[PDB]
Amino acid sequence: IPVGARAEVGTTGYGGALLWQANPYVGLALGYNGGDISWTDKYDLDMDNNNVYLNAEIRPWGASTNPWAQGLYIAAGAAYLDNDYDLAKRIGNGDTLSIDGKNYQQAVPGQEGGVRGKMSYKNDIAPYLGFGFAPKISKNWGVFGEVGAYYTGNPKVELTQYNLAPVTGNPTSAQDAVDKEANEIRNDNKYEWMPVGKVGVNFYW
Repeated sequence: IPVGARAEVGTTGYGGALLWQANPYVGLALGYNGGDISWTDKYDLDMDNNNVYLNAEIRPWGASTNPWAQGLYIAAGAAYLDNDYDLAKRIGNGDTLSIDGKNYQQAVPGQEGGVRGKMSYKNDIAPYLGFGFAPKISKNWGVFGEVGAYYTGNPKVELTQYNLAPVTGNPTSAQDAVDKEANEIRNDNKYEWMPVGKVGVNFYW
């Protein structure tokens, strides 16, 4: 029987979790994170998230009566993961945009130009490692922040561009810039981990 529950928002979506406490040092969080968010600004940013996680939570000082200490935890578990991240930059007449640190402008002044990229993480099980801070404000309420990563392997990447030419003094074409940036994300092994952050509120019945 669970000891409470939390609401949370972050980079893998929003939702919440049920929470058990076997003892002051060891607890469990079974949660759902989802959503389909868009921020349209020039820039369009999308997230489609649908995931379920189960983590053990180790509070090394879980019995402390100093809340800063008892607040601290390590999180280890696994999750079913499905997350898409989209970014689209579009430029109109006279505008500029950048790829992989380099700048581009319209290739022909008629039509808009742009870049559209997608990254997808789909894993039936991906192990998780995280570090959180979750101090109790009282018995009933707390707030928390958590940071960590899933071991997913490199994600799928689409990276395309429309109607783009380098600005003068940039030797690299739009195509090479997107090919290089995509490949880094597919092959480079720092990208075998999906980093994550979230924050939220804990309630304890």
